[PDB]
Amino acid sequence: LMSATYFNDNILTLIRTLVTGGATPELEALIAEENALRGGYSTPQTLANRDRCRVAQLALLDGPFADLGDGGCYGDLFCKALKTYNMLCFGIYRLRDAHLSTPSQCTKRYVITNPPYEFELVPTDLIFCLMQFDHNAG
Amino acid sequence: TQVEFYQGSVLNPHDLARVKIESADACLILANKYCADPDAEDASNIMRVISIKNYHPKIRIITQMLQYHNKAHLLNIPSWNWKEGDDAICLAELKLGFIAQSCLAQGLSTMLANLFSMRSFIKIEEDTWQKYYLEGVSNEMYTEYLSSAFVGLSFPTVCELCFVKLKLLMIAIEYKRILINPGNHLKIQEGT
Amino acid sequence: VKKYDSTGMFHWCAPKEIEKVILTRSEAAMTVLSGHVVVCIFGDVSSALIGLRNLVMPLRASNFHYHELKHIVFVGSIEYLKREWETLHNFPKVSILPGTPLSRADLR
Amino acid sequence: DVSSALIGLRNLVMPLRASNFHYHELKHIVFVGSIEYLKREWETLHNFPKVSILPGTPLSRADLRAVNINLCDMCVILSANQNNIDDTSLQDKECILASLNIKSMQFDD
Ligand SMILES: [Ca+2]
Ligand SMILES: [Mg+2]
Repeated sequence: LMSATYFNDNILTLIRTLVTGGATPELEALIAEENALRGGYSTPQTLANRDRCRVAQLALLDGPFADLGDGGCYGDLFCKALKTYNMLCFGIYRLRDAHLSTPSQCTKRYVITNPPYEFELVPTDLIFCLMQFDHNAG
Repeated sequence: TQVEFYQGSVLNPHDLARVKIESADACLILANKYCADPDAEDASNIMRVISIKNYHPKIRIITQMLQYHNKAHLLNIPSWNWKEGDDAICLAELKLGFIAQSCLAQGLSTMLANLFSMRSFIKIEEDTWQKYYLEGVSNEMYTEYLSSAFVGLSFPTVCELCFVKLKLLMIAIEYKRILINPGNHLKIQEGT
Repeated sequence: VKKYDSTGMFHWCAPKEIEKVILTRSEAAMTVLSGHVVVCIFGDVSSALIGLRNLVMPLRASNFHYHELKHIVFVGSIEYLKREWETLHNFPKVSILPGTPLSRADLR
Repeated sequence: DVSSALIGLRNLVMPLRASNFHYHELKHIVFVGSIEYLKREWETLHNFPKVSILPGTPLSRADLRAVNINLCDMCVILSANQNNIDDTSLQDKECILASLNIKSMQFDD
């Protein structure tokens, strides 16, 4: 982190806002002032800045990604997802034995970061996704 | 030609003056993450920070903190300013955040860790999992002010243009602040 | 009653009693826990603290749907849990189970 | 802490009670610290008036706001860990940390 923290000072706060979930400096000031988190009454203003992109994983076995995942390339699926669902694929969570011809019972998967456009895709692959949010799902 | 060494204590102002800290771009402090007593190492780093801030308060400090409660002590230093770039990388806090992000989506901790690590471009003759893994890992996260030709478009449009033409993948931008994967409604501007 | 932070991008709830959320062997037996997160703490009276707040903080980010939240259960020796509980009594959906994570019955 | 040594705080408050000063010029006394050490030394401090005890840590900003540090006549900092800490530069742990904490404090009027 040090080198990455040195050559770009905003890397640490980017990590804190992408990993901890938006650690704003107001919250840090409150924590430093109180040394703990206390209760408080609700404010309607806390419902407009919560629209961001969540990080998760999605499966290509089923759904609308299956047709492009049955022997297709990574680039086509990435472009279609970006065009349609405001998607952003930055890696593939691919089963270790998925590329092997012999079908095994293994489940654990590894990560391939930023595959090329012409990268061959396997239908049983998982991809990393950044999505939107809706405030009326509760 | 890139590294020089000098013997001295951080708590000694003369040693800090010897290395010309007043003209140094930044000061980096490393911690022993495997100490028997984490509190003692955290305290020693705290007084290293205290001494360097006492000599030059405007110097940038990037330091490791083993515990969050000891990290909160640094926020009480008058010279400790987050805006200037005083970065207390909390190993416990960041590791727990990475674990929680893995809980949200398995395998994301290694994806994040490999981004911060500078890795070369290595190829393996035989078709194994390590070949594809090393192909993936060779990608690091960089930052750059974008061109003026892109101005007037949307972020997904620039993402597609960079991936198809320039073979570049964008994850976040700045809007005229860091915005991670902004929606299609946001528009890129000059100096992005 | 504080469900969102000052900025409004986090989840939280009112403080709860120590025994209000602690589940014993039987209490875990009837209470079915599915789609949750298990955390196995090892330690003793002389062990050092960890700072588990940042372990649960990003799970409560408000850019996720509320129905997508996950229950949190911790398993460990009650001495260490009662040692660190002073910093974990303000969070909801947090269960404490005394014992050892090496026991199969506890994990069942 | 529990293993820390005593101080003998009687002489800290004794001259404040000298009778050559007017009674209305007396000053309230508040102590802030971890309740274990306070209950350890309280056997020699239960006979004095205007003596408040606050459990917690002086490094906490909320405790100092509760004490109203900005309104106090004077603040003093003492550490009983000055003996158990072997390294000489580290025996001034909490004194220096709390001094810089109060100096960096921001108050609203
Ligand atoms: Ca590289
Ligand atoms: Mg040279």
